[PDB]
Amino acid sequence: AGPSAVPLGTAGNYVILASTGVSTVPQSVITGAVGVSPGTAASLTGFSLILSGTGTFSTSSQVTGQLTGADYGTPTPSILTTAIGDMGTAYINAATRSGPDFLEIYTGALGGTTLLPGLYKWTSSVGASADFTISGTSTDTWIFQIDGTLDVATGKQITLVGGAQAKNIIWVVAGAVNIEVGAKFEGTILAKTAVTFKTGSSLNGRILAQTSVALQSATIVEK
Repeated sequence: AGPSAVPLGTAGNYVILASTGVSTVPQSVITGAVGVSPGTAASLTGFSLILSGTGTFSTSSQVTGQLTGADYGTPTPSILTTAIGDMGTAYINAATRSGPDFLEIYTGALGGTTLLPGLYKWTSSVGASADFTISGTSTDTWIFQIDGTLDVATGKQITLVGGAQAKNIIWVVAGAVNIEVGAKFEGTILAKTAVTFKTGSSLNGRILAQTSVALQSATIVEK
């Protein structure tokens, strides 16, 4: 049940892919690859990067995985350019889905709700002032199309139930994404505007941002 999956292409090789930068207030705990392009590795800030012996990637205590930027040795820049293209394609693919199952549901106020599989569209902002739930099987899918901002209030969380998997959840969001202190989020975020995960928040998912990503001691686990 739910919409056909959104193709991520090689953007699905990254836990965080950005264009203008990724910052961290230490200590974030990120599992998966972190890439930026056309930003250079100088736009990866707060990571205390160690350049690899091949000059093609770097490492950080904050990342289990490789970091890459547009100024690393070949073939890294070409790989990143392709991934950025794939992110842009994924955003358009997700954003242009039609025939929503749910339109303006809850006026975008998701606290206390359970979200069944489907395509959702809001012309408003969307957020959660209380914990909420995503419920479906291991093969069901969700696409959440948000024209406004997306936010989760401090300390609040999304829980997956029923078998639902974060890899099968997409948020495609035009406005800023703000995940407050200690909140916990799930799914792949396709963002056009800045994405911020504030102190001690977490994501089981992926961040594919066309501008910047700002982390504050966040736990970001690739799904």
